[PDB]
Amino acid sequence: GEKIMQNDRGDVIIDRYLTLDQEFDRKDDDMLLHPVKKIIDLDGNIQDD
Amino acid sequence: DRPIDDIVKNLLKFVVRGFYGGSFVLVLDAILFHSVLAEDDLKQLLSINKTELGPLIARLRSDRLISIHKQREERVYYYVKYPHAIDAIKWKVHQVVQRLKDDLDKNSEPNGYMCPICLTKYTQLEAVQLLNFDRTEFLCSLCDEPLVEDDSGKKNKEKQDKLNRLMDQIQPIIDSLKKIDDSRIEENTFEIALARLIPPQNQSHAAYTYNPKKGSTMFRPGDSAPEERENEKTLNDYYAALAKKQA
Amino acid sequence: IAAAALQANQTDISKSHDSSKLLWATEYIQKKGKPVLVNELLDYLSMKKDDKVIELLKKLDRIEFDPKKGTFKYLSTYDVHSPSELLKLLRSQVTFKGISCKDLKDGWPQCDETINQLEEDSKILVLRTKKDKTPRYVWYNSGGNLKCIDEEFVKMWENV
Amino acid sequence: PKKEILDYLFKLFDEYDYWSLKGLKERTRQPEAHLKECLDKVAT
Amino acid sequence: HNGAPHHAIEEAESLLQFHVATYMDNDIAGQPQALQKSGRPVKSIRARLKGKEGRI
Amino acid sequence: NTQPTIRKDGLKLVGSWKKDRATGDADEPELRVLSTEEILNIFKHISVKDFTSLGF
Repeated sequence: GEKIMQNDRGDVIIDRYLTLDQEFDRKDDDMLLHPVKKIIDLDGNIQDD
Repeated sequence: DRPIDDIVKNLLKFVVRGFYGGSFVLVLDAILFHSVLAEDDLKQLLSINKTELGPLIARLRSDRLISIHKQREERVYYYVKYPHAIDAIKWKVHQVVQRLKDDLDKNSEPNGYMCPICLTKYTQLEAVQLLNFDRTEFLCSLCDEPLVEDDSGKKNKEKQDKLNRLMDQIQPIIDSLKKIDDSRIEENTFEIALARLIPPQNQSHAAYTYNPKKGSTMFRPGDSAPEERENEKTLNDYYAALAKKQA
Repeated sequence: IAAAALQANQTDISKSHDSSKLLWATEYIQKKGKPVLVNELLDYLSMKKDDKVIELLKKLDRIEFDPKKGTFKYLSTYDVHSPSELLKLLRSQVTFKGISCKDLKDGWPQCDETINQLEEDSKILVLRTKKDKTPRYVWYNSGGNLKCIDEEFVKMWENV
Repeated sequence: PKKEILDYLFKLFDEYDYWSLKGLKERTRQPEAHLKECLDKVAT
Repeated sequence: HNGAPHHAIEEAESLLQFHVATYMDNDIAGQPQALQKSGRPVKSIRARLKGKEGRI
Repeated sequence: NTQPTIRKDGLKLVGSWKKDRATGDADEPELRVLSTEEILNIFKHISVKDFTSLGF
């Protein structure tokens, strides 16, 4: 839970995996997507009008 | 990543394939297929020279397509500045569109005249002020030559058709521009291309890393973002029982 | 009498170097268009036993022993002799390194004509010289046709 | 004299692995185009 | 426009700026003189307009 | 941003941004020859207002 900062240099060897972790995040979010019940669907609620 | 970036890359491929040389096609395809590259790595990959490289790189700088990066490790790298590139493309297509539209508008006008002795064109109004006393034809002021009409009236439909078919050819670029305007663009940097480094070689001389400087304020343009088998088992247990006995 | 002169000038197989013997053997393999058996070697170099030379010839990647029969076959640079295989190779490319026509002629001597007709098909990215259209390093046509926009429109574009 | 100079080259680079062209030329006294096409066929 | 190795550019533009500076004036701080054939230096516009019968 | 200290020299202009904003004293003056192009651009980026103040 730390905001990234360009003042921090990090470790280059570990931070090469940054975009790999990013595309892992994208793939995982893709996996995590699922249809929602209309009884609680705020997307349907905001798509009322 | 985002498919709109992929559309941008394929747009660049289509644009160069339709408007530039094969060498430009190869260079831009290679540097998109890879990332920021050193010059000697390009010479290794394409087996080329600085003599051949010069005009192509110069033209790519002229169209503001690929920003050139230099750093000391001096090692020279190259990356496509996306917003400056698309703004240059938009400006060029806008200029082409306005140019050809005004060409068609001007070609819809009366063609005019010329005096072929002095090889000087004459407008319709210049013909009007240069008429004879007979109110029939027009005589030149210097060569005193009867004015002969310009030949562009049949060219009006030809330029219209060239405009139409050129718009048809350029239409995928227009659609990609529309999708780009739908999208929101993040500006390319050298270190951004470093984050998407695509190494061609395992023997490249260049250290494709960014090494920043402290105590420096150097500002420059182009950088701006404001059973049997059971037995052996039981014999295995026989060995283990004997092994635990001595222990 | 020419045959007698050639027989007198025929250097014995006991050359100064086993490398020279193996070089002449690789010449004999390359000049034959078929996988030649070990008896062909026993014909060419007049010795019978398995040698360090024969063992290193087996160890050669370009010279492949046949465990089934013994037919030593020359192994080329590329096992591509069809444009379908050539396009599959080009699509299977991992970097933008081009490929010379010479080692492609090795194994596939009728590859240059195929390259020419593929370029006329605009299915490749060939490199040709300026003296003449002499094909060189090639790449896969990742995009559409190279001959895309007509010459007058490209001309007025260059005017732009 | 292809085969003789071929074996002779093998002793020569055995004498010195960085054998130069000029050192090769004085060790041959032969047609140079014939000399150059022999050298690259085996080594540098 | 052709291959620019970025080490002729600087002196080429310096020469261009030098020569237009010379054409404007040849009475500058004495690092150049910029004479033509023959040994008489080229007169620039300041030399044409200076005192004692230069145009004024 | 920080400004240099311009040294007039020859027929061109060099800068020196001491800028004093390192982790230390920043004793790195950017000895950079200012391009005529960038001077032109930054002169294009002046106010009318500012012209009148400067006497243009």
